[PDB]
Amino acid sequence: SASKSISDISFEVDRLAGQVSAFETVINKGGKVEEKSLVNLIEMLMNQLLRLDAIIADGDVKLMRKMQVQRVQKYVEALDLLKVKNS
Repeated sequence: SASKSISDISFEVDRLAGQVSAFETVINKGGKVEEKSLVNLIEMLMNQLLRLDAIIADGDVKLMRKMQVQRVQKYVEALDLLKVKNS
């Protein structure tokens, strides 16, 4: 069922978010981490996002691409404002 799949994704993303927080703590304490550990984590999160989208869209790749382009805008817009604000 799509319901249980979404639940599992929720659980897994909670786990990955816990790992992100921990890495943020390492950095805040003065520590050095390898970029590939962070790139790997990004990939793990992206995999969950794609599984979720495939469920939401019932596999329709056009809807999936559309949902992704839509959700990204919020962040791209805030980052654009920051670049122009320029401090």
